[PDB]
Amino acid sequence: MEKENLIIAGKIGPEPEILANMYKLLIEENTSMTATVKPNFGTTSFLYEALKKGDIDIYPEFTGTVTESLLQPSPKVSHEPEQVYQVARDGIAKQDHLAYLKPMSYQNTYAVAVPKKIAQEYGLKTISDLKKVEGQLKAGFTLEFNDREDGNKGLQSMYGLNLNVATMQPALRYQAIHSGDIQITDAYSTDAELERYDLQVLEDDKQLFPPYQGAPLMKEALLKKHPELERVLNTLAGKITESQMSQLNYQVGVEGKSAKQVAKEFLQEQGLLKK
Ligand SMILES: C[N+](C)(C)[C@@H](Cc1c[nH]c(=S)[nH]1)C(=O)O
Repeated sequence: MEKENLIIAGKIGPEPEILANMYKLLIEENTSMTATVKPNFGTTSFLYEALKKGDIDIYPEFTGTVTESLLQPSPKVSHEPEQVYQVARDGIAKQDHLAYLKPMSYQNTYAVAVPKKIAQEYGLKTISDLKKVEGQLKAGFTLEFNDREDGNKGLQSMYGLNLNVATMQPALRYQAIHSGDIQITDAYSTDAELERYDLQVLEDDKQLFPPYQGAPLMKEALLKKHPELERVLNTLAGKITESQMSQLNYQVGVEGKSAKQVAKEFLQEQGLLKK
């Protein structure tokens, strides 16, 4: 009896796909449940609305994104990642009755990024330094980063930056910065393209960006129905360095390895999955 099947969705990129396959591998080995991974399912609002609607069951959400985008009104949080997790976990349970499991170790932040040659040429070390050259350089940003208070709106409001911005599809912005259509983009800190393309990350000197650590987000009612999901997925909690996650993103995203295979090999190596 009772092989219930779980929809596990990613945001856009190798990393949510890798994390979703990690959830699927853990759930299938350790529970009576199957999982289906939905790669590139959405951006943050679509995953969040789909999770509330029951059109998906689990996706990885990140701690500053719960506080900054999902919680309304957004709370004023410290820059300590542990405190930022507890605010995100308690807030989203209160607001929406989502259960937000314990975060992994690594942070994947938004990172205002330029070519290394561009930072050398224009004296750019911090995000404040872009105010020197905000009429000399063009940015390409993801639409959600433009849409987000901790994104380009934060670049305006906290930094006073009015960048010349083209909106980009997320899968195209790294190639645009690498080819030279743009000179600034909203990198993600564990993205393999940062090292691959010799991008240098501008320092967040006013600290616009909160901590972002990933964790499973699910409805409380699913976790009431399947309380073993908490023990099983919290295997990942406090685990996976930034350097480990970047290499997994390289394996899927750059070497074109399948995300289930990269996920399963990592968890086996890490002692978290069989064989
Ligand atoms: C991890 N992150 C860098 C903090 C972002 C990345 C992201 C936002 N939208 C999509 S798609 N990806 C997020 O998940 O909110």
